[PDB]
Amino acid sequence: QKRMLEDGVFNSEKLFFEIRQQGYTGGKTILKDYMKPFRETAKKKYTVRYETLPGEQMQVDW
DNA sequence: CCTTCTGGGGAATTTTAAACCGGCGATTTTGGGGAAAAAATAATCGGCCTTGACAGCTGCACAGTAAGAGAATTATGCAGTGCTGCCATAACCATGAGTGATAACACTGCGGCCAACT
Ligand SMILES: [Mg+2]
Repeated sequence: QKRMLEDGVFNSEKLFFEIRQQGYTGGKTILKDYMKPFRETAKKKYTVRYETLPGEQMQVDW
């Protein structure tokens, strides 16, 4: 967590290689699963559609 | 002309079939304890499938509001000086109490002297 939140490392291979020296012996799946929430949420592509009521909304832009 | 046979009906009795209720023998069910197996849940493992990024980099422009940095100005608090009055302290004498001092013995610290090694 310190690595992710202060060094900005999100490479599962790098973190796995680091902690393996510390003593970890398991696989990378648990690491990826634990680290997934910290990763940034990629923007969606689905786009909701809305139909405003008559004489109820207007939009402005430059 | 008469006698005997037979048939119907009411009353008494007997037997067998049916239904209920109780008693007796058997299985079931509930509870607790111990063992074994199944399944559920969580964690860990390997690997496949798919796609994002890496391609010079990001600083600036405008919009509005607010903050702040520097300089000038103003307000105020401290300080300085003079004169007068009041309170504190200090100076002396007396008496009591505490501590520094003095005597004596014992233990320890420091300086002078002797010897051993390089
Ligand atoms: Mg716009």
